[PDB]
Amino acid sequence: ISPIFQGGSYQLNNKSIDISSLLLDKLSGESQTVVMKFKADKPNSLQALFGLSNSKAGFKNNYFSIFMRDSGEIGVEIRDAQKGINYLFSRPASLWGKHKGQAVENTLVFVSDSKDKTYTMYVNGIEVFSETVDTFLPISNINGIDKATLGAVNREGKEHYLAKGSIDEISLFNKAISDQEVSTIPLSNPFQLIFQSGDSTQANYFRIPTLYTLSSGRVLSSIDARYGGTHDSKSKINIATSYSDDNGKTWSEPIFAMKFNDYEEQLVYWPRDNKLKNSQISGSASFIDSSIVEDKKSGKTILLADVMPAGIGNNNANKADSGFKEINGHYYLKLKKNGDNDFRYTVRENGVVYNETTNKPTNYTINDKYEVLEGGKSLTVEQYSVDFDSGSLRERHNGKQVPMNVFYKDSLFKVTPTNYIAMTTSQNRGESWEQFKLLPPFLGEKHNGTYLCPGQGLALKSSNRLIFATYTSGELTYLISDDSGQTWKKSSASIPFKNATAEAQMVELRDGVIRTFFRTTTGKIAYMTSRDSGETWSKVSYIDGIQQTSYGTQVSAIKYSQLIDGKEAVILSTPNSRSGRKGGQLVVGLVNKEDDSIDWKYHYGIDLPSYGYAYSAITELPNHHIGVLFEKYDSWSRNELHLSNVVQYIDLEINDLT
Repeated sequence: ISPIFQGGSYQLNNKSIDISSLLLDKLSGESQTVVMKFKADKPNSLQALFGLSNSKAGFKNNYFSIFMRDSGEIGVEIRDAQKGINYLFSRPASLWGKHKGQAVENTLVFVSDSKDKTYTMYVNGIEVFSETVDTFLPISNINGIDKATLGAVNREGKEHYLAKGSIDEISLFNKAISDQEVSTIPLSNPFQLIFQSGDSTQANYFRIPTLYTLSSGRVLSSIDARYGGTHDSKSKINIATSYSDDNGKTWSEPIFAMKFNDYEEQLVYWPRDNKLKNSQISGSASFIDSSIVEDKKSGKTILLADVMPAGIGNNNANKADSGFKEINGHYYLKLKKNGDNDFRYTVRENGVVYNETTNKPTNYTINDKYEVLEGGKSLTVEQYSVDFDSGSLRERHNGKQVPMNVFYKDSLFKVTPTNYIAMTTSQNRGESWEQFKLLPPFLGEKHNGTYLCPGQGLALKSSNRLIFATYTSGELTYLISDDSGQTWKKSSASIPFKNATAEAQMVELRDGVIRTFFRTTTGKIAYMTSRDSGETWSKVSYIDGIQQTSYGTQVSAIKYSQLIDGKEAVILSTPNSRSGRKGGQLVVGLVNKEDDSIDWKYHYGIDLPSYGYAYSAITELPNHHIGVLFEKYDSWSRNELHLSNVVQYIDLEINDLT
């Protein structure tokens, strides 16, 4: 179909543009599509890009609009007072503002489909909403429409929602164009997607990105594939990975690094309304918060993540139990059998389930997948699926049998309901992953697992030492392995915070000198230093010059391989805002060789101060560019839950930052 209207290079400077003569008599039929390429790097708080309205006195509620907010939210209003219809559809965090010093051309496609009674919005090739209604209102059939407007809506002769921005191209069609046709519209995106809705994971949500450049030049990414909306555990969440062999230009179809199968892998549109948005999958085991490192000795890639048994998360995990029993200097996973009111069993060498009351072994064994065997035969459980067909969340058996796992709700033998850390390895740089193993407890029998710091582990340059940061109440607990992750020890470092979410990432400033940057509850990023390869740790200092909220946000950090201004450089990635998870920046610091102090000299704004930026991953690509994979939304805001395709990847050069 040809457009009935096409126009371009409109400048919106707080003054609307009338296109009524050009457009209104071209409108026909009850289905329409609007395609609009626009820039808005200095938006007003609330502004309309396009309006169709009845401008006459007494008809102020008869209009259609496409609007945005300076938070990056996009939406439409479709209103007719005589028909008794007032629709408002929107989604937060749907826009880009600037990239590399230049306003981004956003490509918006809005489809108004009378036959399917559905309104669908795409921005930058991402479907941000699709809503079906019982009573359809064609945007062309609003009673008394007499104005078509760019950069405002004319209501009763006055300009409402005045815009600052530009519309480089706008087209309208008297047809609801198909999803196929939409996908052929050229985009001008500053970002790409690695993980996305409808991919191999079948998770509709993604959180907690990581990146790591392997010695072969392959760039590996891990992520939480989150199924029950964006909620932290308790939920259903798997850990997925993808890699790039061309410096981040293209990425492999994702595979799982860690997965559970007690619940179906379902792509679900999680409700965003206030009544149901806290709906949470409550019977599923999950993984959460992954971290990756490469081992020089074995050549293996190592991935760690937290593990949550069925229905467990931070909120309800037993704080005073590691889930292990010490039996002469060795720790064994405890198990509770169906019917018991105590944990009367342990898992021993070769997976033999032992009875503790009698110190007898049983006829049960645990395989390498943590699955229950009886007499060597696989036991099974029935899988669950979730649905909202009743109008609220239901989790119901689905007729499919899967192997019985000790982390499952329905298992004959069940682990302690607390958090664990697991490890898996890959011998083919992310093409496949081994079955995970649990790490032992590090803080004793009666302390829950520490929490893994997401992102990267650290492989020291001059040895085979591997370090993963974790945190718990009152300290960072570094996990150290010198034998390819076969065995681990802890190195504890006190921090002046009780129950902080002290997410920490490390850089090696020089040989054996590690600086750890971490989240706090003070509004400043903190740091500490080791000069003995992680054995001992300095007191805590704070960075002034970067602001975080009271609750804080993960910070990612790398040591750049090249000198900047003749100095060694560290790059940090974090929101810079005392108010919310927004105003993303890369901050380049130069190391003072005399004392290892860091002068934070350059700040690069990843997008507008008001646009969302939360957890992030950064890596130096093999070509010395910087790859950034990040949550482009406010992941703390209870208004921005359950958004799809907000974890996004960009490529930057040092020259862009400085």
